[PDB]
Amino acid sequence: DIAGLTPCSESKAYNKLERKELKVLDKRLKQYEPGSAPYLALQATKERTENRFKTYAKQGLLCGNDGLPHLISDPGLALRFNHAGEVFIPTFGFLYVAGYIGHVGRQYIILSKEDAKPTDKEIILDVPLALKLAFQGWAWPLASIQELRNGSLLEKDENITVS
Amino acid sequence: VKIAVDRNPVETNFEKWAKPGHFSRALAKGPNTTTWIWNLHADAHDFDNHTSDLEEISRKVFSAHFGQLGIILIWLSGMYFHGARFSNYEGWLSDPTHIKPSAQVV
Amino acid sequence: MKDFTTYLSTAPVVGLGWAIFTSGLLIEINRFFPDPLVFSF
Amino acid sequence: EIGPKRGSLVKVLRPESYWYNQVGKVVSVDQSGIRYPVVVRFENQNYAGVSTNNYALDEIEEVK
Amino acid sequence: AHVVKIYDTCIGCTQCVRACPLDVLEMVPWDGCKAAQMASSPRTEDCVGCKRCETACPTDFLSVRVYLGNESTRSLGLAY
Amino acid sequence: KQPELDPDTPSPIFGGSTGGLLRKAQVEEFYVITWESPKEQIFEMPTGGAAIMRKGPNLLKFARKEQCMALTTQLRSKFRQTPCFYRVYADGKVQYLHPKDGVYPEKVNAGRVGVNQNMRSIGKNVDPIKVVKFTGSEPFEI
Ligand SMILES: CC1=C(/C=C/C(C)=C/C=C/C(C)=C/C=C/C=C(C)/C=C/C=C(C)/C=C/C2=C(C)CCCC2(C)C)C(C)(C)CCC1
Ligand SMILES: CC1=C(/C=C/C(C)=C\C=CC(/C)=C/C=C/C=C(C)\C=C\C=C(C)\C=C\C2=C(C)CCCC2(C)C)C(C)(C)CCC1
Ligand code: SF4
Ligand code: SF4
Repeated sequence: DIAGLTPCSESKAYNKLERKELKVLDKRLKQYEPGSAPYLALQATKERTENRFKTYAKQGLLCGNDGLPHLISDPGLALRFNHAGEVFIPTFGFLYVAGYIGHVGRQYIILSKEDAKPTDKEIILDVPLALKLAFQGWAWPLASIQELRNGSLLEKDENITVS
Repeated sequence: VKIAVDRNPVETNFEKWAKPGHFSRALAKGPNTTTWIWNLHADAHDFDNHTSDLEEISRKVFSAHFGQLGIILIWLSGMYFHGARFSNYEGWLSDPTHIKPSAQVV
Repeated sequence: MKDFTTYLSTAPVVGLGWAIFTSGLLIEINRFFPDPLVFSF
Repeated sequence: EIGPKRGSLVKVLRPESYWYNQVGKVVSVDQSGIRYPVVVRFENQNYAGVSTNNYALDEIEEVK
Repeated sequence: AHVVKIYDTCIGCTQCVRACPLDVLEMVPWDGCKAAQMASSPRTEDCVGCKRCETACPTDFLSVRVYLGNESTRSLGLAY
Repeated sequence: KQPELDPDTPSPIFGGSTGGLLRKAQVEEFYVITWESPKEQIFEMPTGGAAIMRKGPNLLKFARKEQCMALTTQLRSKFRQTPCFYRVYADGKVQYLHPKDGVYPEKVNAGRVGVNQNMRSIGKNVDPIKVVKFTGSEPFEI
């Protein structure tokens, strides 16, 4: 009912599109015998296509006048409803993974600034060090906030500028 | 005209790989700038830039020739094996007029 | 062996080992789990 | 006896210099007497690829 | 023509002269450490402005900067 | 003693080319170079091909000034030979340029006084304020 959109089960265009896809698949599915390989391939394709169309319509995702699904990205409209998975939790999942990556890369590039000729370590990596740091970053929100309160990430204005 | 080769001119070892840009003494010192990588790539084959030893240059060229023909032969073998394992070559052969050639299945 | 393991820290390693791991993981997740476009809830 | 101890690292304050506010060890503070006595040495290259430079003593300052 | 300047930031490496293609600048007395030379631009009627002398000057920042000015037969490298 | 230009000087054996020697060389100027060249030898021309050169001082000439500085530098490169330059205007007046010091401007000669320079750190120049005159490109001291 939000934005004039209707749940995607009551969309005549959505079901018409599903029927269209199934007809287009079957018209060239009827070209092969039930025993050959291409026939089984088309059978499995139709299987997961029907599965596409069935599994989407659960917990509610709005389809518009076109019958296609439309993602709701506002927190608050995903709340007070059931749309928190459209894009609200994927945001936090990507933030977690991107943190993880940046944290690991930063701690690597910092721990390499101490040894002689660090440039080599950037073309010939320290594989065991990278593997160790790769399996230690999945608590980075804890380490990031308290390393921020710490101050070990703010450079005290000792860099090259021109102005 | 005769044959003239040398025995064990360069010992086989994985050391010179650990120092990219060895063929260019200017590059072998170290990558202090990101241009080092691009010069490594743009000069690996520049045999006459490595050193003025035209003997070594001719050896490098005569080796890179086999290096290319090996890839050529693996390419032809890959084409033949695609035609062999997964393709309609028998179907095409029994009816070439309408059946179309296909040798790649996703 | 030693120089070989040292050589295995360059483009022909992670950047290949990496992104091969990642392509494989993503393809397997999209294969076992066929067509996701929204989270479970 | 004029400039900083040799081997002691110091920063730069030449406003127009590639190396600015970052530290670099001194090669040899010119004791013979000249307007740019302190010769500082840097490991990272510049746009021109030079590693060293000489600066005035009114420009360099202490360590971090 | 091309207004060429030489600042006090100089070591007298004698490189911006064995690199200049038009023999425009000279090196006369300077009180240095080992070589003791300083560059100077006594004449500019033949300077084309190729900025080849600015590439070899190792001074940071550069000792010579070519202030681009007006063009002529010499400044446009015209054999016609 | 800086030597001055001398006409009627022999030339090296060469066929021809299509470089320089245009209307500019007749009504505006032409440049001249002279150098020793002992041990008759083969050299390359900057606006042509290869040529031979007798022993004893021989003189050449081209269109642009760099076309002769290139030869002077070449001569530095291989065997220690010491050429010179000359200028020519429309009135026929001749001016000697390289080397005025006789010691190849890269090296100091006993003593002179240069111009177009100021004792100031790099940068630290004047802002566009008070530079409204702008005198083309300012020497900043005149
Ligand atoms: C799937 C999915 C997800 C996510 C995941 C991820 C996390 C991904 C990623 C990824 C990543 C991690 C990425 C990254 C990247 C990067 C890139 C892509 C790049 C690039 C490049 C460029 C292009 C650049 C350029 C440049 C330079 C070089 C410098 C200067 C500037 C310029 C621009 C020029 C989730 C689960 C959440 C949900 C579901 C779906
Ligand atoms: C909810 C949501 C939303 C909304 C939003 C809003 C409302 C806004 C904002 C925003 C913001 C407000 C942002 C910000 C930022 C800030 C800052 C200040 C920053 C930062 C950064 C940092 C701090 C760092 C981090 C890191 C790195 C990068 C390196 C390594 C790792 C680490 C982590 C350390 C949307 C719908 C859209 C989407 C979904 C979700
Ligand atoms: S710009 Fe060129 S011609 Fe002018 S002084 Fe510099 S190097 Fe010589
Ligand atoms: S090239 Fe620069 S530093 Fe060297 S002598 Fe000339 S002006 Fe001085």
